[PDB]
Amino acid sequence: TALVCDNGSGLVKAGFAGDDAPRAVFPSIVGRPRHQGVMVGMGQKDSYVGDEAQSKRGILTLKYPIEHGIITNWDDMEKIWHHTFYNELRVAPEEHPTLLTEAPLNPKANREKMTQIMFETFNVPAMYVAIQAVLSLYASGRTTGIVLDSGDGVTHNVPIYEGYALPHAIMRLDLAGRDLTDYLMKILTERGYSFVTTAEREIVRDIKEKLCYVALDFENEMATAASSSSLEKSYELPDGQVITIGNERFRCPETLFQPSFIGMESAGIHETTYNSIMKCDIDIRKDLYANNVMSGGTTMYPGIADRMQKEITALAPSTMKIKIIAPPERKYSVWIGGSILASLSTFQQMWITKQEYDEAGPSIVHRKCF
Amino acid sequence: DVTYFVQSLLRDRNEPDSSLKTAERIKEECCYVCPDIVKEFSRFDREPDRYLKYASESITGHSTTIDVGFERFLAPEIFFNPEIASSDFLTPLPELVDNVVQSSPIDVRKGLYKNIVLSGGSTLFKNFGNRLQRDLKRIVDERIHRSEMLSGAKSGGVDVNVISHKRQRNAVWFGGSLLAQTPEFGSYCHTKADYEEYGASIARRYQIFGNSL
Ligand SMILES: Nc1ncnc2c1ncn2[C@@H]1O[C@H](COP(=O)(O)OP(=O)(O)O)[C@@H](O)[C@H]1O
Ligand SMILES: [Mg+2]
Repeated sequence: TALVCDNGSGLVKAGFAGDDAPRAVFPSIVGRPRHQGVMVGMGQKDSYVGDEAQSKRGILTLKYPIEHGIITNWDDMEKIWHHTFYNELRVAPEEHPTLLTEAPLNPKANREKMTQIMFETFNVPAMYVAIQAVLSLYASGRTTGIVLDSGDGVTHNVPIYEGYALPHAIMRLDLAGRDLTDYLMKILTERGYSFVTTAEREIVRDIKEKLCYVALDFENEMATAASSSSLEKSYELPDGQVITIGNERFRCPETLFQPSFIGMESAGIHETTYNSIMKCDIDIRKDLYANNVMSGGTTMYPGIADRMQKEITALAPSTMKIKIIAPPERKYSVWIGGSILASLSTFQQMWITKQEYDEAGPSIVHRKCF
Repeated sequence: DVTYFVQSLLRDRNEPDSSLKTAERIKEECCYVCPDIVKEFSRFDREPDRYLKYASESITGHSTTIDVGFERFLAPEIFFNPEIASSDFLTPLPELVDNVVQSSPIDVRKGLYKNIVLSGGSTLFKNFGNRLQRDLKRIVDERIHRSEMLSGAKSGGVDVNVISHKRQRNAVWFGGSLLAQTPEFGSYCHTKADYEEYGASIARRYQIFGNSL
């Protein structure tokens, strides 16, 4: 059995090849205490990871070692991988080959450090670093499609046709669920609610995924919200205080379609999906429009597939079907795809074995992986 | 100005709604012209159903209820005591209509009092034409009686008639329609051929007033 670990910017998804869902899903977080430890005994630690850090968060400064799909803190990332293998999966990593994941257009140093740590500290026998949106296409059961993947740190489009990616047509956008969470912290302040500690950011992250949705026509939903009570919903803080919220439920996700809400110059996710299809060869575009695959947690909003279908139908020529493909399990589809790829009987020649790393060093990964 | 006064009175009572549409709708439905505001303030002590309750819906789409009180009579009083509205204008409408007819030539004064036509939406207040007629008839007969008492002989008087009519709400448009139907109408217009010669200066000269040159 191989391991599959999808190193998300916000969640680790981890498990074994050939299983149909991840065994471990937990925050991609390390927390450290920020207050006086007055009491001796009673089960304390200098640091906490994942669900322990999420449960104790009132007393901790939380941080994510991933920013925009790049590992920015390697000592904390080792603590997350150690927690993944030894606490959450309960395996010796020296006994199992591991499939890892990253975003396209990442720094080469990210992939070099990620292969080095895995051989040189976890003693893994063989490992691989797949592109996240190539794995999401395996889970969808397809050879052709353009995959919009949006997680916690990155949004990316990669078009694939008959098993070939078009690497020049790949689009990347460093705007996803962390930027939507921080923009919800911004606009909750105008309703009178202040969220500022990194623990309060996790409350706003939970408000975002229980209350926010994508408006099919934003300017009509703004008019509807300005003239109705029916738009508004309430949320219970951990304090038992109840907040109430209205147009902020669809203004937050609309940042994906209008990145200028957070002061970005970027085109929206509909425009970058169309720009990626229009960078492809003219013969493949028909099959990419019919196979717009959506994946990752920032695609889980109510109404996002319908706004995405409406907007790409407004960009494309009217004579061919735009189909947005939005599986109900699409929040895990990168990990599902890694479980398929690591289970395929043709893949076992493609692993980087430690025997290759022992002669080539960490630069082996750039010639074994896409 | 009577809407801004209604709005200002709702706002002085801190009523749940004082939006401009709600002050407008309280003029059209609740307001009327009384004989005298100190007697009518006293009637709002003597009789309790003089205060109305007005149901209004907010800009953000929920119900409210407004108590409407002395603005029912005090707001239409703006025409009959403009010192309520303004520092800059002081003469009440019945005295102002007297000043129009007494500055006008003597042979047309019976005709000008015999036919005082009301026009425009803000003349539609309940009892407005009756307050104007009685207060102007008072001004007119006090002026005639000063002359009868000097001369020792009774006059024929003058009938003051204030006229409210079925087209009063839009009388300017209905008149414009009736006058533009005339066979001669196209001869009173500026034609674009006049404008091609003289430009916008063709329309500059006052029609209603006496011009020099
Ligand atoms: N149901 C949801 N609705 C909206 N946002 C969600 C939802 N579920 C998760 N998210 C957001 O998506 C991100 C987690 O999705 P995931 O695909 O696991 O991202 P990643 O792999 O990069 O860590 C977080 O930023 C979270 O705020
Ligand atoms: Mg991710």
